[PDB]
Amino acid sequence: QVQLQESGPGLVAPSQSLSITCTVSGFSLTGYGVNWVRQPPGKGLEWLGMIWGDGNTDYNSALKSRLSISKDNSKSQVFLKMNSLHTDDTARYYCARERDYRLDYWGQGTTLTVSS
Amino acid sequence: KVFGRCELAAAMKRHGLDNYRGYSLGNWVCAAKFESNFNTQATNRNTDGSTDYGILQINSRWWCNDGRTPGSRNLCNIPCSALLSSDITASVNCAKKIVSDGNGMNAWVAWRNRCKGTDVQAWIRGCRL
Amino acid sequence: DIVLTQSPASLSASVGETVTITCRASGNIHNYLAWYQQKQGKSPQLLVYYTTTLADGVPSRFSGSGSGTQYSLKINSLQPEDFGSYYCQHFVSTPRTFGGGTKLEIK
Repeated sequence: QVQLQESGPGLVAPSQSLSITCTVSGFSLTGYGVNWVRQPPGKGLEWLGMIWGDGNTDYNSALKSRLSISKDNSKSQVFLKMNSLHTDDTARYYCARERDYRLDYWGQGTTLTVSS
Repeated sequence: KVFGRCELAAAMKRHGLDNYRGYSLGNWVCAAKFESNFNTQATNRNTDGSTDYGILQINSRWWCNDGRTPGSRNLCNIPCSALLSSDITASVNCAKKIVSDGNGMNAWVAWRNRCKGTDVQAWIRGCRL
Repeated sequence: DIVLTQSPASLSASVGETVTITCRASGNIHNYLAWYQQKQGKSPQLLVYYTTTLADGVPSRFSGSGSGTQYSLKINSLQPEDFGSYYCQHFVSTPRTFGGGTKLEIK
């Protein structure tokens, strides 16, 4: 059974650096990419970036300078790291599996709030 | 014959490989690159009396008959020499029989090890089709 | 970046009706477009990929169409479990982007 689960701090200040974990099971990270997507309260979905099966990463144009995605195939975990946190970063963050140009399985997401 | 990536892509699309069994077109072009390097006459002899033929390296023990491989199955019911042509029709028809479901491309080791998980769309971007 | 313009923002319909949601791309996306459905308090679920292919388990009342830059998702004979939000997303190179979404609510 394919499964993805996000884990985050829930609350952070502009001084802290955000770090979210996506733990997967049911498939190998070498054969599939993993995308990161967020959704602000009451808003739509926003694409953040992705890491391919081969380790290559691609990011949202307007957030590339603050984003960093990495993974550990042996631990079946993918990481999303953000810095220079703004209040606009408040949202639910999802990791999702990409299989041949479609996100077929999604995590339940984790809520993140950015304060002063 | 040695195909260019766009030329092979256009041909594979015409033969219905684009999204066949849910596999985007880039997968087929990527598999061809790593299996035969786009060479229609490519041939490779395996440890066993088997031999892989053509652009998609179809095995002579299970899919095509060359009349030399012990215990030939010939599930595609066609001569291996037919797969060594400038026309890929025969090769595609056979490949279509090989990929019976959404996991069928695992039939090609090169695809599983070097294409799956990568941006295979890169192989066809910018091509006219 | 390629931007997706999704419309309408909201739709009010009753069970049994047929609705259409559209997504227009600012550039040719060559059929690399998928649709997702999201229920209140749930994770998005894939409905259609590569413009017209239904994902596993998705009922046939859902159909996708399009080419070039104009794409549509049609829902025939809406059912109670069909209400929620819908989003389109393109997959031509990176970065990928999503449509603004459409809320489908009951009458």
